[PDB]
Amino acid sequence: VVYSEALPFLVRRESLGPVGALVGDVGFDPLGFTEILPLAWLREAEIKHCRTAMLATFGFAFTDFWHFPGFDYTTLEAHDAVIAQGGMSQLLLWIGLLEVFSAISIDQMLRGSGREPGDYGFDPLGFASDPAKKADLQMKELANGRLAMFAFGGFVTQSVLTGNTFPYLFDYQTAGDIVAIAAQGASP
Amino acid sequence: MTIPGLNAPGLVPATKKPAGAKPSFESYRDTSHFWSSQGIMDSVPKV
Amino acid sequence: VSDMEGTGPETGGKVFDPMGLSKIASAETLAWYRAAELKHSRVAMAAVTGWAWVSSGGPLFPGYLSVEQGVTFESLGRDGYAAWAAVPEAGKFQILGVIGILEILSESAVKPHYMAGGTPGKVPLLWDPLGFTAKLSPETLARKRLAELKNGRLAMIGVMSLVSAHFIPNSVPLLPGSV
Amino acid sequence: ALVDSMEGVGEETGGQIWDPLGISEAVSDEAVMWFRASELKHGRVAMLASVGYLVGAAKISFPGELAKGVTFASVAANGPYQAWDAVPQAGKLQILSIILALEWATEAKKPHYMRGGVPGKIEQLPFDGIQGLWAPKIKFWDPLNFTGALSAEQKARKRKAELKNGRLAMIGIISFITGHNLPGSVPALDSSF
Amino acid sequence: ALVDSMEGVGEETGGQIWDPLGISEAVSDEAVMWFRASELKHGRVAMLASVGYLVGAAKISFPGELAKGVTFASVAANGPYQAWDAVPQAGKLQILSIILALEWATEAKKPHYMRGGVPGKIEQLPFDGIQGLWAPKIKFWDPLNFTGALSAEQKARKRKAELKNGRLAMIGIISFITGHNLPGSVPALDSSF
Ligand SMILES: CC(=O)O[C@H]1CC(C)(C)C(=C=C/C(C)=C/C=C/C(C)=C/C=C/C=C(C)/C=C/C=C(\C)C(=O)C[C@@]23O[C@]2(C)C[C@@H](O)CC3(C)C)[C@](C)(O)C1
Ligand code: KC2
Ligand code: KC2
Ligand SMILES: CC1=C(C#C/C(C)=C/C=C/C(C)=C/C=C/C=C(C)/C=C/C=C(C)/C=C/[C@@]23O[C@]2(C)C[C@@H](O)CC3(C)C)C(C)(C)C[C@H](O)C1
Repeated sequence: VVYSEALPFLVRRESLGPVGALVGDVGFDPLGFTEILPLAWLREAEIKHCRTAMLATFGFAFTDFWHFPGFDYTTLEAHDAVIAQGGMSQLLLWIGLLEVFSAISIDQMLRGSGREPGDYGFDPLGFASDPAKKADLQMKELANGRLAMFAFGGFVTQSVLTGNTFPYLFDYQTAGDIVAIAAQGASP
Repeated sequence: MTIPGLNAPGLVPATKKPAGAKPSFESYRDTSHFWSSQGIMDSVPKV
Repeated sequence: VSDMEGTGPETGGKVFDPMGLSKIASAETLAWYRAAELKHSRVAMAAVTGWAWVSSGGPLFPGYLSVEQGVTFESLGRDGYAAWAAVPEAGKFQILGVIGILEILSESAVKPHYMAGGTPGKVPLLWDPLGFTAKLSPETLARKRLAELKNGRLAMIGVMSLVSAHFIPNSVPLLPGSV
Repeated sequence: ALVDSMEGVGEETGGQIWDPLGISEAVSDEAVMWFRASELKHGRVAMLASVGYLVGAAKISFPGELAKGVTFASVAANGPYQAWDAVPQAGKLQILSIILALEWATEAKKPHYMRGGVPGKIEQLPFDGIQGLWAPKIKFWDPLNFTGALSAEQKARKRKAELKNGRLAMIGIISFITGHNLPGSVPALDSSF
Repeated sequence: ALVDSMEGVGEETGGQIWDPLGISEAVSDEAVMWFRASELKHGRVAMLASVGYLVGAAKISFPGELAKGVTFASVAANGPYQAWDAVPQAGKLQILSIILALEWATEAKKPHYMRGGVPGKIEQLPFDGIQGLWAPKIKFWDPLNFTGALSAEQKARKRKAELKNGRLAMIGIISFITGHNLPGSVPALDSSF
């Protein structure tokens, strides 16, 4: 009897596949989406979300500090401002070309071409060319991206909630004492 | 125009406010694209 | 510790360690003790020589120290502590930073480390660029290393006498009350 | 591992495992290892804390500036308890950052104190063998290698001394905190505390 | 490993590879070739920039005019930092176009460095072998063939010197720019630069 290594009180499901066909298989699937959707589709979505979240959190943090001379907008209003300007239309156009090609690849992979879940073959610099390092780098990619999703969510939500630029921390957290030991009052 | 790097700076420092109180929930919900009437009316394509 | 050099006729051929700090010292601890002794001795030798030259009346550096900001070698004065107070903070930071870079190079670049089975006090770049102590035999080189240790121990006591005269006034004789 | 083989049984409690409650009997072996690791952590933390609190109460402070415009005397003048609040936020942020690094590194070593490691024996060079991280090989414990000049029996005796000093240190630091909070709870603590 | 067979190892880090974070250990060999090529390109660009920035800081300039209205002294007057901004647009475009030609011709060599060729050994004649394109055969590096007089061991020692000087200039030029940006960040730079 195989128990999920992330939830040892649940039996592995079945649709998750052999234990370890996918880097990161810690058997984390309490809600059993693998029964409804195919694992290859789900993993392609996973890596797409990972990569997009990575780029998004880095771009948010970067735009909090630096912007190009033309774009004089803050990170929150940049979306509206550059839709009005027209740049986001260009991003949508080019990412849509790339995404049409990507969707063709997902169709082929699901119909049985042989392509892996998120293997676009993008490897110019030669990272992970050695097969020994490839699985470890896939696992590192997944770990970093799954962290980056929460990173970007916290970035945006705390940014709007606080109104502060980089740290996304309230004024009392930034200025006052977050490691105090003398008895506090009613407000921070 | 301003070619970034040739006839202008490259990356330009952003304008920032030095900390501040929490904006009220109704301050940004009433301007959000999905939970504001005017925000919804402005969250449409253009051509 | 008995086979670590630094002993001489001044102790009587025996190790001077009354408090017994050598008993609780391993090979690595003893190497650390010798490395710290060598570094402190060298620093104190340089410090005493500089302070004596500056305060005694020797011909100090000509020219300006900072053309802009108008600080001059003559203007800094001959009191050592006042001179180190009046030298620019940029100059102080620069001296400290270069010393730090040299310390980190001494720690890392000398790969057989003095703690991990190496020679204590073997800062590789900062020694004999002109090759003077190149043809000396091991016997005279050991004699000169013992000379380094002895002279620098005296120099440490000298510089502490100087700062004691500056802080606790009229403390050490043969040091005028000011400094 | 098991309480019979573990150290710490002193003379103060009659050459016997001092477990008035049935905690050791009720719990399993790896729970005992966790308790021993936590006991040593508490004793060491409290030893450092007690010495630092006594220094702060005595008002002995380094000659210089804790921060530009903030002197060690300035933060220490009000007392030991208030000095931590008087410290600027960035300094104790750095302290808690390095403590986070130390704790995570010590926990990341694979022969874990719960899973076949000596409980209380913190791995020296905790930042070694970690990819994407380089630190100088300065041992966490005994960087000067003081314990190298000790025998196994002497080291066991000094481990017993460690435990029996750490327990006193926990008692003392809680005494200091309780005396400051509720005055009169702990006598021998004058207004300086 | 390809990282074990290069000239960049220097006694300044002992007789051992300087990879504190294991970046070279976490990548395949092709990325190591790319790393060496980019390292040497960065180093060389950095030393060009460092000596140029020192020359600009000294207010040294050619006798003549960089355009028909600007003087070399005039465009150098403000300082090295604003000198590039004050350069005329067409000159900047021409520098960028010739650098484009160089880094396209050097890239378009089929032995390459990522795919089975010496990293950092830019092909001495980038624009030769290009069909329907003509260049005067001024070989890019050693146009007057200094290194021909050297033996193999001599040029190996000088390749080590190249790596050392390129890394030092990598530090130095950024020191110049950072000192200009943050005053006092690099105290060795006066207000002139
Ligand atoms: C009664 C009373 O209270 O008195 C007071 C007053 C009094 C006595 C003044 C006091 C004091 C202070 C004192 C006495 C301080 C002493 C300081 C001292 C002893 C300072 C040494 C420096 C050595 C240096 C810089 C050597 C460099 C040497 C070098 C660079 C070399 O060795 C190089 C080289 O040689 C080699 C290795 C190889 C050879 O081929 C030749 C060469 C050149 C190539 C006290 C303590 O306050 C007490
Ligand atoms: C756990 C121990 C500890 C370690 C290992 C450690 C290491 C490093 C390193 C690494 C090599 C650097 C480079 C560095 C730098 C600075 N540290 Mg720091 N530090 C530690 C502790 C404290 C405390 C308690 C304070 C403090 C501070 C500063 C300031 C002052 C800035 C200022 O003048 O405002 C600067 C620049 C003070 C502060 O932030 O004051 C607002 C302050 O109170 N640090 N610190
Ligand atoms: C290494 C880089 C480089 C190369 C290889 C290169 C080659 C050639 C060739 C041959 C192939 C010709 C025929 C040519 C001609 C002119 N160059 Mg040019 N040039 C380079 C760099 C610069 C810079 C930095 C500037 C510049 C300029 C001019 C002007 C002045 C016009 C004037 O008087 O306004 C004229 C006529 C200046 C400029 O653009 O001035 C507006 C200016 O600042 N060039 N340049
Ligand atoms: C990687 C990946 C994916 C992804 C992705 C993502 C989100 C990528 C995002 C990329 C991004 C965000 C790229 C921005 C570029 C910006 C440029 C070039 C700006 C030009 C700007 C120009 C030409 C001009 C600007 C001006 O201001 C100037 C200088 C002068 C002013 O007068 C006004 C104007 C406006 C004219 C998929 C496809 C979704 C799935 C796949 O699985 C994995």
